[PDB]
Amino acid sequence: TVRKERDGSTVIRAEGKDAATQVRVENGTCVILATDMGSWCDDSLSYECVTIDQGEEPVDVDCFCRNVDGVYLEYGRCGKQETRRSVLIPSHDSLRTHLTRVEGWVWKNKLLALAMVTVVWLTLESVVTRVAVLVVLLCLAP
Amino acid sequence: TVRKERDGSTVIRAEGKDAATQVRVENGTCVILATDMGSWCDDSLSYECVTIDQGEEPVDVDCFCRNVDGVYLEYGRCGKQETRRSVLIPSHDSLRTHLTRVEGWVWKNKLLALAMVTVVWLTLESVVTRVAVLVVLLCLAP
Amino acid sequence: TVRKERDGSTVIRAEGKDAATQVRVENGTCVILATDMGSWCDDSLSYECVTIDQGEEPVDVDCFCRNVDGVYLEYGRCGKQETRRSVLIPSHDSLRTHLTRVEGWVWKNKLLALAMVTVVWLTLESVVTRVAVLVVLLCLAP
Amino acid sequence: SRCTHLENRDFVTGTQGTTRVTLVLELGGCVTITAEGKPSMDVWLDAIYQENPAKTREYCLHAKLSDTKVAARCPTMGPATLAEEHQGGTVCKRDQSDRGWGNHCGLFGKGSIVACVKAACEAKKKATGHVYDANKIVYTVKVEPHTGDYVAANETHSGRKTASFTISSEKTILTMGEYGDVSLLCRVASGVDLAQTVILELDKTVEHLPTAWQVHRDWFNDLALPWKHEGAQNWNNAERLVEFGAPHAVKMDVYNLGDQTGVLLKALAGVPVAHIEGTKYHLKSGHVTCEVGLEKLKMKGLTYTMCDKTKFTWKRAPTDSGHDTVVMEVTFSGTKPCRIPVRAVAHGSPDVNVAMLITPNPTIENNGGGFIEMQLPPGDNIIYVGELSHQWFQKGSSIGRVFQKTKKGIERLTVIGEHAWDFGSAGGFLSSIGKAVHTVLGGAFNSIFGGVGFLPKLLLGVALAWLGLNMRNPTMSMSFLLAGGLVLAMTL
Amino acid sequence: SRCTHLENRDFVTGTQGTTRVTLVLELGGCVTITAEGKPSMDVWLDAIYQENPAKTREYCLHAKLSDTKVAARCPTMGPATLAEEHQGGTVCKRDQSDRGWGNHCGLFGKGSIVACVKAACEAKKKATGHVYDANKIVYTVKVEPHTGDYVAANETHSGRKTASFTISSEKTILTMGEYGDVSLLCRVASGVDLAQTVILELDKTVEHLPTAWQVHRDWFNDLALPWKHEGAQNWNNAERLVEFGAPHAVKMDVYNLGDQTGVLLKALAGVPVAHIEGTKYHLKSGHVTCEVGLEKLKMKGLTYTMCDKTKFTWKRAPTDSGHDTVVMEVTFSGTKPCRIPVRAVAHGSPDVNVAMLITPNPTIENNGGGFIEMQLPPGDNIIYVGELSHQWFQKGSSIGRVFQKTKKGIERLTVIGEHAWDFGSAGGFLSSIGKAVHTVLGGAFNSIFGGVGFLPKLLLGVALAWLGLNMRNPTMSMSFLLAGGLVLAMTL
Amino acid sequence: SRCTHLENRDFVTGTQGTTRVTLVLELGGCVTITAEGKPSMDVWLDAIYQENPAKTREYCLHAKLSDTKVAARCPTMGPATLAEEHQGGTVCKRDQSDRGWGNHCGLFGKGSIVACVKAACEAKKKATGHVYDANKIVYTVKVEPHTGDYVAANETHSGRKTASFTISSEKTILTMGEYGDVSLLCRVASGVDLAQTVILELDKTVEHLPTAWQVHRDWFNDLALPWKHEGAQNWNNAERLVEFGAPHAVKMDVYNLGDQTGVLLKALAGVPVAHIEGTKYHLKSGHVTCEVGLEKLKMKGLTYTMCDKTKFTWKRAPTDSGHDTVVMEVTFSGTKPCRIPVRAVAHGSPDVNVAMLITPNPTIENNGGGFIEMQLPPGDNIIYVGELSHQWFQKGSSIGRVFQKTKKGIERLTVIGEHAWDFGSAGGFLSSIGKAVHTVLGGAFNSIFGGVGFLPKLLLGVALAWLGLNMRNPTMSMSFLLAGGLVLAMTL
Ligand SMILES: *[C@@H]1O[C@H](CO)[C@@H](O)[C@H](O)[C@H]1NC(C)=O
Ligand SMILES: *[C@@H]1O[C@H](CO)[C@@H](O)[C@H](O)[C@H]1NC(C)=O
Ligand SMILES: *[C@@H]1O[C@H](CO)[C@@H](O)[C@H](O)[C@H]1NC(C)=O
Repeated sequence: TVRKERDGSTVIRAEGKDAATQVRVENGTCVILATDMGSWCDDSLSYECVTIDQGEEPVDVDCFCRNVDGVYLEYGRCGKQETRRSVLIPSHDSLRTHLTRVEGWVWKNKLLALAMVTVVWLTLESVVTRVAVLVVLLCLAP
Repeated sequence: TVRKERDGSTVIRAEGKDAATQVRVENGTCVILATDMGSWCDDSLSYECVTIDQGEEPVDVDCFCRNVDGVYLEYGRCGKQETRRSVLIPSHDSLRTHLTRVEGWVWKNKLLALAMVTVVWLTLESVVTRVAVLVVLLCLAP
Repeated sequence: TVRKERDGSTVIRAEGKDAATQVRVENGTCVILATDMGSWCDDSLSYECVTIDQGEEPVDVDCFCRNVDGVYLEYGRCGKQETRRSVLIPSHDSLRTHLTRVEGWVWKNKLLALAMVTVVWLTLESVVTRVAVLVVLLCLAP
Repeated sequence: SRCTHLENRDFVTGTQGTTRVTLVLELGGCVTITAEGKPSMDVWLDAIYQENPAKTREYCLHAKLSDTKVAARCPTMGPATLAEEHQGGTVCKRDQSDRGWGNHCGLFGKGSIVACVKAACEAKKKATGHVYDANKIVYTVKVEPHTGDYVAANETHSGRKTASFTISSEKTILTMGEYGDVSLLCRVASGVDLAQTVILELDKTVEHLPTAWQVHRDWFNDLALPWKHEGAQNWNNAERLVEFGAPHAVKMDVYNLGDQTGVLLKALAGVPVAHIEGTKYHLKSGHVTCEVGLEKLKMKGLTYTMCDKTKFTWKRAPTDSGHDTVVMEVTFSGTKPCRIPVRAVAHGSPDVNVAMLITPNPTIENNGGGFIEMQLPPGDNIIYVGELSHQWFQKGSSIGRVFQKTKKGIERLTVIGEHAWDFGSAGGFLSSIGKAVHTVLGGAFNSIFGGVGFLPKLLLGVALAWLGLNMRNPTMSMSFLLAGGLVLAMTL
Repeated sequence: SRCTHLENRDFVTGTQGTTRVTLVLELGGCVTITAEGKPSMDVWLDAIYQENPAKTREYCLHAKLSDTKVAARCPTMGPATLAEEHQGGTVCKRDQSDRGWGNHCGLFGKGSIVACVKAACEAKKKATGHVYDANKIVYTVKVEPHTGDYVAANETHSGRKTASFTISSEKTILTMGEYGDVSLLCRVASGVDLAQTVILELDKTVEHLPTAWQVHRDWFNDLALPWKHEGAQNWNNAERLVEFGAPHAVKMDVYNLGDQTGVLLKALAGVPVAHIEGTKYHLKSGHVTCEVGLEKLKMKGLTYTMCDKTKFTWKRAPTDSGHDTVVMEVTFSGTKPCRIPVRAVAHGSPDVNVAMLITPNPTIENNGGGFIEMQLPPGDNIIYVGELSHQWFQKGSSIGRVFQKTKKGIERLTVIGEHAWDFGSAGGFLSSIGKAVHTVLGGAFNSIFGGVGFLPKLLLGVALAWLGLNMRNPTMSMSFLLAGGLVLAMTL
Repeated sequence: SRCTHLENRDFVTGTQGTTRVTLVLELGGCVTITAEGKPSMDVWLDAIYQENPAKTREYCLHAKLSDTKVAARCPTMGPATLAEEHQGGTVCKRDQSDRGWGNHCGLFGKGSIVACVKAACEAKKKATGHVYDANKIVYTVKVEPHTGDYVAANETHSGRKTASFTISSEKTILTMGEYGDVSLLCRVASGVDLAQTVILELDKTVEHLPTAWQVHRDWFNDLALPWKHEGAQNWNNAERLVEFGAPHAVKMDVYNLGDQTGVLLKALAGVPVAHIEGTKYHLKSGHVTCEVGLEKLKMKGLTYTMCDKTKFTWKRAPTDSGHDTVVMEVTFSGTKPCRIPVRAVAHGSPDVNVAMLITPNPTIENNGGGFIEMQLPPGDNIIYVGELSHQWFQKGSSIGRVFQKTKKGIERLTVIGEHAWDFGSAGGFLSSIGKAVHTVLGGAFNSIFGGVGFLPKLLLGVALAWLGLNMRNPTMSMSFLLAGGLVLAMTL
């Protein structure tokens, strides 16, 4: 298929069966080396089709038209079967923790534990209740 | 351009100028479609050339032949102007330093050095061994 | 347009419509491939148009002539629809100031604030001069 | 009643001569309310739900590309520009391509190339995410009145009624019809931080299940997919579902990453399935602490005469119900309606009544009747309905009942502690302390004090106070405190 | 009168028997010279400007390329050269380039190539700067008399005059008409770091605004653009507006970065537009420490008749001016010219007036006359004018007035610090100390002491000196310093 | 003498009655052996090298693909194989590709595709690596005798002799024409950790300079490139230099990453370049500890007479040699060969021999001679050569010389003591103590006792010991220690 845009540039609206064909446009003729075409729909690619002299051959091109200027191939990529990779999304002891948390607080606060022990030892003077005082102090840092 | 190998298959040998043409083989027609060819050399890629029925168009290929079986393509990749990613190669007196380190520690540890000096000068009573004590006191920090 | 300068070197004054055509000089011919030409102006980009033999095709060359030596191209650039960039241009009472800084320093040193009194009220015991001493101490901190 | 078939049952009964009682309602846990001289009612938090919750953010899982274009220029000719480049809702990239001899570019080198495509992802694939709002949640609390009819677990009592309760709404009145009215003053509270949970809902397609989930807010906010807020059509960060192939001379293909609902399903295995229906979104963590009023209710059929003495039979023999009570079903063949004669005595003491019926004034109706629920003291247990006699032996001890009631009351006071204490002022603090003490000691006062009356309770309190004032060690203050607590409980 | 509408106003009173007054002027501020039996002038700096400041250097924002040439030589031929390489006004870079069998150069490898183009920028795109000169600045101060006609907030005054002042010329004399001659000998000080300010003036554009600016000298001296001094044909450092394309065999294009005025305007957001008036360039910060002469000022209308007391009527009610002054205006339509027997009597003192007129002997002329401004003590007072009357009270206390005068004196002495005293000689130091003391205590002495006379001042000084030498605490001799200060103030 | 040029020159003196002398030799350093009655030699380490070091691993940069291939089969029809898949020197990758109508396969499945290619990398682009062999390192020591012939800084004396030294070979004796034989017996070492230094050199190239480096083993052993061992045809892990493209049905391209010389050279910027000369791999560290046996030397030209004292002229005037010694070249004119009568006298003592000749018995041969090097005491003096006489003063200042000798002895003990530590038994301890004392204070003892002799030295030691034996303070006991030290140095 061929058309004519308002700006003076042709549009070779190709399709699946046009692969490896030789379409004729204006004073010249040209081909379509693309080999992934399909039907026509919203999913439509449209890239410039180069123009080369007679004494030349294409290099890494899919459409090339000689003896004509401004040819834009345009084909729908849908109408065939499925290139695609999924994105990576991450997937979604009653007293055990208390003892561990208290031990961690003591270790990271050895000065605090030493001060708490020395308080009962010297100022509080509660050897009978020193165990209770130490337990309360430890519970003060859950 | 066309060679009949001894294994029962035909290999089409193409140059850069032969892109997007139709070359006859045996009884069928092979239409070279790949466009990134070049002058022959050691670097030669050779891939199977598909064969398709009368009423089927090609998709996702760049070499197809009709009513002829067992055709292979082959073309070099030299002469053509030249994914060039690059790998990652990571790049790469005796007591004077000790005396320098001690001087730097004293300069940046004014408080501790002053405290040590005051302690020595206030509780030494060892002017004979004052230097010996101070040497160890100053050099201990590392 | 062609013309031979006094030095013995020919110059071609290409125009906008001269794109992709031939120009005959002396006995050889010149080929123009530039696609950035336009009407004549002071914006003249005159550069050497290398000449080659008949055995090699041009590479990386816009203008090339055969069977002629010493030919220079030259053309204007106005009357042509348009690459721009931008350079880096960096974007463009007194007692209270001291009083505010002093108040901030006092408020950031609550321990120092307490120590100031703990030292003055004991060592100085000279309220008449202790006020001045405390003021000097407070002003000492920047 | 419906509550005879549930595990979590609590007998929150008001004191003698009381008109209101505080309640704590946890979904799935019934409560039975009783009051001397009044009919008994059953209540429970049927369901917690919000309707039409606000939607916060939308992800989509299948991009729908279209109108993709490409442009290129020979080297040393400036960049390539497209109209779609500066528009909205377009994904595109700028690259360079190896132009040369075969592309009709005079100068060999690198030339600019741009491929820009409009991106607006498909329909019926948006992963809508709704967010719960605390204020607008609505609770439902049914009220089933006891009658003489047995009800199966699935069947719904005909006389059941329902009510609504929002945080703003405070006072509501219900109509029980023949039984009168009930006044509800419910305070609602959500026990979990709802701002850190967002319900994720795929667009409603019934091809498979499930299509709704509750997910942690951070995880749902850190999904690597295009996201738009409601109102702005353009999809922010749409590049995540489009990849650009290597550039050829003039053509730069634009692939599509395709559908991605499958990976999302595979990543949500084992997550609880949010339970929704219609336009209501249910919850699973809540409780409403209400204050039922039992003043306008009137016991039904107080004028009915006695039934037949010999026309009574057991439809279903008495059996335990796992709630420290006994069920019992009977039929009738004489003239109806008439009040059911029921009583209980103790072997060896055949002239003492020990029947404290849970159901009030059992009666036989023309359609329905005969259901009986009651609790007996441990030990000798005899049933005398008409002339039928059944032998029962209930385990446990009265001390055990008192201890269990005290523990249950303490636990209930622990659940509603947030609103069970007020520290705004001194009078409010005293009121909160008194309410807490009443809640704690209600079971003890009810069990210990039965038929005591004002004079006996007052005399006991006076004796306890005198004991507190009696000569003893300072540790005796516990006895004085107990005396004061008992006196206060008797006063209220 | 005129500056009664201004905000930053000051009152400077000259002591009786004194023939000069020191003063300080600054932008947006007025002064009201007042002396006994002499017309009350008004002095207020109008504007400070320079004439055609010496332009320093010019940045032009659009380089007009022209006449570009290229040439190259392949390996085994030596480095390439071009005629314009060492010519002035041209810029270019030499770079390697590829070669091969395709362009007649048999040996492969990298050659040499040069491409030089003339650089020049068209008119209407030069961002020429400007720098001030310390001596060339011109300061103008306007002095106007007091006429009894009310003047609007923007209307001029026919009688006002003007004078110009600069560091070079100091003295000058004015003539106000019939009032007399006012002599000003002002020594000026530039109050800004003028060495660190420059005017970045874009060239003329009729519609686009703005054009002038003020920018710190360091910034304007660091702009990354081509620059030259006026009178230089070339453009020093012209490579900042030219980028060279890749080397393609022989071709090497020379792109143009285009206009830059947009970026420069974008980089001057929120910068105060520099006032421009004709060829005058205006400053914005400065002050003048001027000395005002009063030797030959004559007050007008001393021997006029008296208007009949009955015939008077108001035009504007008295109102608070805003500087502890009362502004009043009247209009009369009878026999002219005459005097206005203005007087205000404090409540309870019908015989004693406490109104001191700022207007010198208010008078009714053929044109104008009637506007009278007064300053009155705090309290309740009744303003009398002929037979008209009004009831008015002030705010604040005389102590407040003394404190305000002291603060104003301190501020005035602080701003003249650079030229307030000198210790070159003992006599000069003594004179400077006396001048500073007078400046700091003149208002206090005038307000506290008025019309006492030489004899009262001598008696007060003697009594204070005797009191200082009398018995008192060792450190309680501040009376001596007070007596010394009072004697010094009253010495003049 | 080739040592009259090097900046650092250690002096070692041959003590009277001594036939052995230890040494320490380092790169860029020589020691001028001088002994009484024997010719003075020069000893230094010319250079350290290894020959044909073993090759450990050779990376190669520019991979060279060849003879690539692919193969594929219709879906669900068995995997595809290749004849080159299982051979050596190959890099094969498997994958699956789409298929459909255009692939001549019935069902729209996805079959198997295989593609791979030979990989032998380009010649003259290998980065070989060698590692030094500690036991095979060869140390070169060259000994030159002293002759009256002046030698330029870059000229080879005809009498220079060479000697090789390895770990195994220990003792070697040289011959020097007429002078005699020097018994060299050296022990070698190497400071640089040979196990942590691998020399990397890429194949020979003219443009690429430098073409060698010294790099850490832990870096050269983990280069992300293909690697093999010398003598292997195939390359291990050649996949690091090939990138496989996406499959299009039947064909998938195999790209090439090009050479890496640029990246490697960029990564080695600022790294030492190891000296290479043909097949000799030089080093830059290490030192030789050696002892020399002077027993077999004979002074040259002792039979000659003395020329007349009036036929001498200076060709090179006396000048500072940089090591507190003088050098002078004198040309003769009379009959030859003969001796050179040279002497120096201190100013004020013109009849005492004071010069300390360095050249042994300076002489003039048939053709050659006249270079004289001397050491003189601090202060002025006159140098006599027959009739001639020159003025000169020495800057040393004696005490500085003694201190420098002590410092040099301490440095030599520190450098060499690491290996010269004997403590096997009592004899070993005595030997170690004696060696330490000698290496520490040999110069001090020689200078302290200059010409005293064995008997005078013993007498001085006896006197010092007798003085020390006298009772005094503990610090005074050091006299005995000094006597013992002098005796041991004067008797060992
Ligand atoms: C309730 O369940 C019972 C037993 O499962 C069944 O017999 C009865 O029909 C059910 N009733 C209803 C209303 O579903
Ligand atoms: C400015 O002056 C004009 C006449 O010169 C006058 O009409 C106008 O009222 C003045 N502006 C104000 C704000 O009074
Ligand atoms: C030694 O070096 C100098 C300059 O470096 C040179 O002139 C001289 O020729 C060299 N020696 C000899 C023997 O050539």
